[PDB]
Amino acid sequence: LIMDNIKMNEEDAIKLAEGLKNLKKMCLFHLTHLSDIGEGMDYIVKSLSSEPCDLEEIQLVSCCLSANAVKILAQNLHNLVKLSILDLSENYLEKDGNEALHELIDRMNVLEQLTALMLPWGCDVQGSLSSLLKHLEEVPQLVKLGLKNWRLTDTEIRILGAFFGKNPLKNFQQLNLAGNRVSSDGWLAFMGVFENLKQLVFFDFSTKEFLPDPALVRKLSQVLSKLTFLQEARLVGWQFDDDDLSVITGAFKLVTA
Amino acid sequence: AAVYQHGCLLGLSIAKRPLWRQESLQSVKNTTEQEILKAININSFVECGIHLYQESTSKSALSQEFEAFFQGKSLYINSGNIPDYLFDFFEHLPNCASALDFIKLDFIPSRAVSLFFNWKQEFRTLEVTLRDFSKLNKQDIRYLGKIFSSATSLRLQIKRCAGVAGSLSLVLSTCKNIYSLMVEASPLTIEDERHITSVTNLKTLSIHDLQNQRLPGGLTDSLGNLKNLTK
Repeated sequence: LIMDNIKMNEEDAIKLAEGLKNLKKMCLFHLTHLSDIGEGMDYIVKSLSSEPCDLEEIQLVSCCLSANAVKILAQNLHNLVKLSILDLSENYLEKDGNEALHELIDRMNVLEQLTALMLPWGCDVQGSLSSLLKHLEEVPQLVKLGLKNWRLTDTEIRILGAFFGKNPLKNFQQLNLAGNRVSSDGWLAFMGVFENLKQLVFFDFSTKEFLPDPALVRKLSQVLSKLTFLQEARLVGWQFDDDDLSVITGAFKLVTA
Repeated sequence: AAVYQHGCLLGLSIAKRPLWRQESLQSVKNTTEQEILKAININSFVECGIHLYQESTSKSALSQEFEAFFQGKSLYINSGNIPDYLFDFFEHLPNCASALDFIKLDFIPSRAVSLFFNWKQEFRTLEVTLRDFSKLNKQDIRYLGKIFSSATSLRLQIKRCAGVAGSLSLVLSTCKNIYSLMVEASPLTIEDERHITSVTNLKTLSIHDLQNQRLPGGLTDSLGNLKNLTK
């Protein structure tokens, strides 16, 4: 079932949450470009995540998710084993989002099928990145990982550098970092991590506006060229000149903004 | 490649028209014409090796022999004269050009940047010389940055540059690989002086013809910050 940019009356979500209860064979659910709803989305998480089913992928994007809706899911993570894709990202948690995240992060101890975990954004969830590391290291199938829509400082890349030490997955392909606050001193600090991620398919590491030193341009071109795939990576928000774009190797696609 | 012995040191002033560097480095003091000629002779030797390579129509086939030949030598490049064969040498003969111990870049055409600012490798030690600089353009600084960064170790010699004063910290701050810095009869501001005293990974520092005397906190005040300084 796909619901893409469909306007709701803020009541129908409740009735659907009930109707969905009998769809015991449903496996895939997409909810995309939701209008402002508020109450009505929590009914989906209350009705679902229980009365167990075969849902394989739950992709609610930009769906006005509340911290309470996240808490409800956390409580209900004892159900829906076999679930592999859990999104609920591209979504800002207005209040107590970090608490809701902390509760689910310390769980998922029955969810052995989790891949491509995307996280909700809170102000400032960054203070808990180490809480993700706590359990991310326990999942050997994290082919994809997305940490989007928030400021990421030099301190945070050092924390991630520890994450990327690392006891290797040897199956990591997709890294999504939509924005950051990384200085010209690096960035570079985690370069060489790519040696443990030779099968990277794509990544972004995008920003608002940043002008890299020639040294960083050189390190990029001499590192990404050693990757097996590099299937259309992007560098959105990076001020590369014609001279720098000449240095960057023949990537399948290249985006600067 | 098996010949390491120099042999006869007479004449051989044909190569490298700037025999006395056109009034630059290696001037009145510390001449030793015998060593100057040796540098010229080895530089022409390296060029000969490159020319033999170019005419061998063996771009990669004979890379092993050329590696042994070039290893341990120095190459001099004039920024005002960069022959086409240098581009092919650096681009098509990897692990040999990089086997050179030193590359001397004596000055800023964009071509100089294009040659050095490549994605093939980082150079071991680069020796950059600045000479006829009455003005330092913002573009020139940008171009130098691109060149300075393409190395593991940087040696910089600034002689009689008038446009550098007030911009020395601006240039030096673009590359942390600097370990050897010399300034010959070239003025500077206190901010530039403080910057030099703020770089703690320097091994060599040489100041010539500085006539300011009253330099608060400067190289004449303490200079105890450069704990790694040997010369």
